[PDB]
Amino acid sequence: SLFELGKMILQETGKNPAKSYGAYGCNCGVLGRGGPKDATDRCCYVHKCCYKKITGCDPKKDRYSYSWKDKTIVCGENNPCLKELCECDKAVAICLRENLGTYNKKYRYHLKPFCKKADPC
Ligand SMILES: CCCCCCCCCCCCCC(=O)O
Repeated sequence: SLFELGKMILQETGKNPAKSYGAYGCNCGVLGRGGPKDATDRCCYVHKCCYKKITGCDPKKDRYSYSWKDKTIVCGENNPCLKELCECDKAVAICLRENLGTYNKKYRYHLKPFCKKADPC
């Protein structure tokens, strides 16, 4: 659900997920995707595509379990939708941490119809 995802982001990036990522670029994050604005914005774009190939569960609402072991998000699920969900959220979080150096506050509260239409996933 959002709690797990924001936690992962927080734990990986060290940033307040809602602040840094709640409204960042054309895809990070809360209302569809869009021509990524940069590395960070592209992370959320893949995250959404990752979301859409998900079936038995809702990624806003369904909670899953995960572990922090050796400073690594370890998914705790066998359930397929939750495992993939957990893995989509995990990878979004990694990807956001890896691209922090290009993170640009200029796109933090970007207005989202200032966004080009996204390519199908
Ligand atoms: C510290 C607990 C975190 C819960 C707050 C929710 C965080 C939401 C921001 C997640 C950023 C990517 C979201 C998305 O693109 O759907």
